[PDB]
Amino acid sequence: QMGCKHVKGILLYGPPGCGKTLLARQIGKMLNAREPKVVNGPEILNKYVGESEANIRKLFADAEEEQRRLGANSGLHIIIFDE
Amino acid sequence: SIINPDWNFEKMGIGGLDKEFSDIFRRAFASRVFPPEIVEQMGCKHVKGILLYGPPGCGKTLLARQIGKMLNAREPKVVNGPEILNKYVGESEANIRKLFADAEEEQRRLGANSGLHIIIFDEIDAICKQRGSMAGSTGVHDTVVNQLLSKIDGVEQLNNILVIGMTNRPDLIDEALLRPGRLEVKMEIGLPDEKGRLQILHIHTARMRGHQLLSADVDIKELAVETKNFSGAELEGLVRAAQSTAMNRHIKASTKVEVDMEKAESLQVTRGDFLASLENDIKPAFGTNQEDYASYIMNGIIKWGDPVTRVLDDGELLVQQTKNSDRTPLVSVLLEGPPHSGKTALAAKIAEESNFPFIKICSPDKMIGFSETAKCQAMKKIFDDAYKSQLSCVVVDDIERLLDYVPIGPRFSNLVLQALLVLLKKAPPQGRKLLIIGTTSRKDVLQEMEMLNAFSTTIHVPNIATGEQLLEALELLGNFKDKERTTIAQQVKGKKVWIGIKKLLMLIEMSLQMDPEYRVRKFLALLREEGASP
Amino acid sequence: GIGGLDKEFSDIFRRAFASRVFPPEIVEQMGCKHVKGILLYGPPGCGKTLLARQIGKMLNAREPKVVNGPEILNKYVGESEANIRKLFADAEEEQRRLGANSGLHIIIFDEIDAICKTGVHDTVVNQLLSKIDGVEQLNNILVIGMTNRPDLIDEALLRPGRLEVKMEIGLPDEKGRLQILHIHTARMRGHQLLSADVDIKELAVETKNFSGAELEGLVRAAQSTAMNRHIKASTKVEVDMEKAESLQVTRGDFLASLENDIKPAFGTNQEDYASYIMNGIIKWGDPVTRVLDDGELLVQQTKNSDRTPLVSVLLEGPPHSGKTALAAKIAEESNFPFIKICSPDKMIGFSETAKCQAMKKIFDDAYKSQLSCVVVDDIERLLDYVPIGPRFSNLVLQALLVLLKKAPPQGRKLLIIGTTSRKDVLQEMEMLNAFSTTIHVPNIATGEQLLEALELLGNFKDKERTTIAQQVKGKKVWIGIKKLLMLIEMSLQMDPEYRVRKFLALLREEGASP
Amino acid sequence: ELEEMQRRADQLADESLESTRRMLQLVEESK
Amino acid sequence: AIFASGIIMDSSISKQALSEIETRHSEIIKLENSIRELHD
Ligand SMILES: Nc1ncnc2c1ncn2[C@@H]1O[C@H](COP(=O)(O)OP(=O)(O)OP(=O)(O)O)[C@@H](O)[C@H]1O
Ligand SMILES: Nc1ncnc2c1ncn2[C@@H]1O[C@H](COP(=O)(O)OP(=O)(O)OP(=O)(O)O)[C@@H](O)[C@H]1O
Ligand SMILES: Nc1ncnc2c1ncn2[C@@H]1O[C@H](COP(=O)(O)OP(=O)(O)OP(=O)(O)O)[C@@H](O)[C@H]1O
Ligand SMILES: Nc1ncnc2c1ncn2[C@@H]1O[C@H](COP(=O)(O)OP(=O)(O)OP(=O)(O)O)[C@@H](O)[C@H]1O
Repeated sequence: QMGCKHVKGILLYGPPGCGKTLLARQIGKMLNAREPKVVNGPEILNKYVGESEANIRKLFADAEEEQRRLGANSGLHIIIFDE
Repeated sequence: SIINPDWNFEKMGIGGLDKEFSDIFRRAFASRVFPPEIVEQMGCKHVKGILLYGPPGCGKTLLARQIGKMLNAREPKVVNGPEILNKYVGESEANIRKLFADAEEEQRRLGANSGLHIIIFDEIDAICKQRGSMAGSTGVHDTVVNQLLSKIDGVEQLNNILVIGMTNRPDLIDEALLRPGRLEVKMEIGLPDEKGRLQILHIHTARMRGHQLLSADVDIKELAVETKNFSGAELEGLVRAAQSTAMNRHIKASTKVEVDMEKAESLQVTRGDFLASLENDIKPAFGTNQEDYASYIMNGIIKWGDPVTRVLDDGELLVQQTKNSDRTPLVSVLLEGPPHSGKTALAAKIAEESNFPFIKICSPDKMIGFSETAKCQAMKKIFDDAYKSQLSCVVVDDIERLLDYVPIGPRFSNLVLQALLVLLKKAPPQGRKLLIIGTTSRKDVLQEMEMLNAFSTTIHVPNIATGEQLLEALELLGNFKDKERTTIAQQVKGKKVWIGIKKLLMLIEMSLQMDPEYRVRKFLALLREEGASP
Repeated sequence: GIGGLDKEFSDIFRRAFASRVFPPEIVEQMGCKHVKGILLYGPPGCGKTLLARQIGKMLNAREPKVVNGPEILNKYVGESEANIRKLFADAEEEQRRLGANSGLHIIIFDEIDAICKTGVHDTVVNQLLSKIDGVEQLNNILVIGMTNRPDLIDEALLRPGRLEVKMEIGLPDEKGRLQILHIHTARMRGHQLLSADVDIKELAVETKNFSGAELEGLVRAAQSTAMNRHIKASTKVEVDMEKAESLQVTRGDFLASLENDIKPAFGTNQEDYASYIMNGIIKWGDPVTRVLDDGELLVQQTKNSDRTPLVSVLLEGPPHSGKTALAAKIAEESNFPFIKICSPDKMIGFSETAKCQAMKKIFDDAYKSQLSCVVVDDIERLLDYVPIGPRFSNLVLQALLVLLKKAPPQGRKLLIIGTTSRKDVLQEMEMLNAFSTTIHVPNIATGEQLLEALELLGNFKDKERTTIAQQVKGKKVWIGIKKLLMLIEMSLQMDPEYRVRKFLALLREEGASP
Repeated sequence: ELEEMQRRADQLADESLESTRRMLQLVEESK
Repeated sequence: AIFASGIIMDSSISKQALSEIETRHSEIIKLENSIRELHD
């Protein structure tokens, strides 16, 4: 009825040694959803032209497919960007 | 016709883009209004270029998709970023040709009655780059640009394609292409106003009013006035944050996630939540106009004698003179007085009392450790910024500290002095006005350099001289009892006093640290020690 | 066909056709060289193509070769050089068949900078250079190219004997541009879609830095505005549908459409001088007449002089006496082909080197004319000066002293005017000797002059003027014109009754004597 | 996709070589 | 430290090495059948 949209972005920052990667892990484990994806730094870069973009696009394929298939009543997919 | 019957201004929910939308419609669909007979009689070509650019959070994508929806024809084709580039050689040109092949074939088959097709480009700057300005690695970029240029307008010409592109860095686009016939119309999108803010807020609050989810204490006009320099995205985020804050008031956490299931229909949003969200959650991103006055005015202003009123009246008179005059578009004055007299506070108050659209303050506090050339560039940039608006007031405080002046030698900087002298008599462009107010504490030094003559006039800012002023200030502060006040008076009436307001405040606050039995004597001793002055 | 290049046309004729008329035998025996290198650069348009065709047509040669941009380039390698050898195969065959007197081959390039300026670029450049000039001799090669970045060409093409002709393209004129507008609008004129009240003559006259693209764009904007006149949009997509039978476009709509849609691209320059004169000049006394007469005498001496091609004058006076305005007025009245003004405002924060470079550039630009006048104002602010020390920049002073005694090329004149408010400082620096003479600009001395100036301004009525004269006539006054206007404006703020008292008090406070 | 097509082309080339060898052997026997 | 890394564009797949390779082999079937019949 309110016609509101959910937030889809969180950023954490601070000096070294306080608990960012613990908070992220706990948040990922808390939700009763599919296992989250993880990216370790610039692990998506590649040598052959036009492969980094394909790697980035492959991340969101499942979410788009679920949205298309089950419409609004769909699950939640978590993506964790490290560094 | 080519326009869907459902078109309507409200249905798209756009904000303060009335003029831009009207211009777009006029210059991109007018030729499509009259029947074929008249347009053929004119025998004129059609528009084949549209490019929308502006800062983030403006609504380019929303406008583009609304325009696409409004058009009644085949589903417009969409390119989602730079996905055209592929590794096997020759695939970028294949895809770009495959993009227009359907339109080419349809127009060829249908002759001169072909339908209208439009393609939506997202992140245009990614694919097209200046051919001359580029590395010599491989040319998967130059070939794509050349193929696109040939396709849009080559040997064969087409009149059923319109290119629409959204970008954020217009200078990165290639200049050789943005010419008539390919990209002729180019518009600039800025920031909405209070009217647009009100309209946008109403658009986003429609559902709650429809279901009466907002309490009567909500005032759209007051909210719009409060938020300044915001954007549509910021307004939507603020509304969402306020809704979330209001909704959170029926959740118990840290033990078990539970909700009433019965009080959920008693939810409402108040104003206090709106201010809380505005002050704690949202913060403006596009520049700012928060000329912090609490920092400069940390204790307000208290009327302790005529001089404050006289200074305020003189400032008001000067402001009126500059506002309602044309023979002297540039007018400036100088504020000077003994140390610790509150010159900067009075200057800031005088500047704030004016309702000029653009008010800025330049102080050395920001330039700490800067080189001997950065200061000139900063002042030039500030004065250039202040030139744009019709009316503007600039306050230069602590002049003596802006030249590095020191009484040994003496030493100072010539370049900054020359820059300030030149910038203090350059008249603004035609049909504009400007005001400059300066502060300082050494009239003789400025006189020696022959810079005081440039200023039109000066205003004196004296300090407490008589005891009766001290008693009035103490009464205004209300930091003593009747007996203590009488005791202090019985001594101060003996002779005269000379102490600035800031020094007086510091002395009283230092004296307030002793026990009640000794506060008065310590205060008197401190005043006597510091009162050694004419 | 082409104007403004008659002498340049003769020069090109001598450069090109001088070595071609002679029979090949005598030239070969003597050993003379040939001219086969031409390059072009200028504003985009038909002028380049017109010049190329005019040059090509006169020669009794076959059809020239024209390439539109990087046509040779392809997706793969080897295509760029495939056409180069095919084009010159016929030239080589003709050279080997007819010998020395072989049919001329002409090559024309469009936007060659795209291919000549990463193996593709250098390979193409090397192939083109080898084909144009190499071990094999080609006596029938003519090359013409048009680019907007001539200075970016490779060093190899700059070798002597490869690029011997330097030329610049012309600019649109009033009659030619009028013809272009006529050809464009012939369609509407035949269809009677243009109102008879529109004049194209003054419209073309006022155009500055407008090319064909700009013309077609503003024409299209005018057509769109005419289409909109009948339309009733901004409320719906429905219109009258009846007024279309009668339609015409007034010149006002043309101006409105073309003045807020497009603007010139290739820069925009103007000689705006009103910025230095905000309130004109009012004759408040005799000295201004004497100053103007002296300026006119100096101008006529410079114009008619033969032994002294360079003459300089110095303007002197107290501060706030109106020196820059008088110099600007004199310069404007001089009516010389080239006039420029150098002020410190344009250079804020610039170091000594930048100021010296700017002064040198401005003087070099002024030199190239036949006769011009240059005015420098606020000399002290030009070479930063401070009474403490004292301190100043020596480089700028030396540059000024050198430039104040340098004659221009023989057969040209020049005039220099300087304004300043410190005679003693300049005299101590040993600069006042260079200037030929000096002029003075006094302030308001007698109260009668002040009353006359006030009457000319017309800001006070007779009743107040009588009292002011009675109070001030019995005393001497010393006030500057700019300060006088500032004081008058300040006093005008208050009510009509208290103006006199405040004005008199302010004048008394500002009063001073020499 | 493309790799499968290249593998099929290589297999076709191998089959062509085998056919040529069989042709040569058959003609030799026929002699 | 003037230096720069590089990006690659493969070509080991040619879309024109599938036309001739397939057309070339399509004609030997008749010859093989004819020679088999001749030998039989
Ligand atoms: N609030 C906390 N409570 C308990 N452990 C904590 C807390 N903050 C940090 N830690 C400790 O942090 C360790 C993991 O490192 P952590 O994820 O905090 O580093 P980080 O913030 O990712 O550092 P970096 O800036 O290098 O990424 C764990 O062993 C955990 O004990
Ligand atoms: N004038 C406006 N009227 C209505 N909504 C607006 C307006 N300006 C911004 N918005 C809001 O902006 C949000 C996103 O708009 P959009 O996607 O066009 O952003 P954008 O300008 O494309 O961002 P970016 O430039 O970073 O790509 C929408 O939810 C919309 O409500
Ligand atoms: N009537 C008043 N006029 C000026 N300042 C006042 C007045 N009443 C109270 N104050 C206090 O005086 C304080 C003086 O502020 P501040 O230190 O900026 O003074 P300043 O004279 O501009 O500085 P300084 O002389 O130390 O260079 C202000 O913070 C304000 O709180
Ligand atoms: N007869 C006059 N002679 C000079 N100035 C006049 C005269 N009549 C009116 N004026 C006004 O005097 C103004 C003085 O202009 P300007 O500020 O350039 O003076 P200046 O004396 O050369 O400058 P400065 O005081 O900085 O040395 C001009 O704007 C002009 O409007």
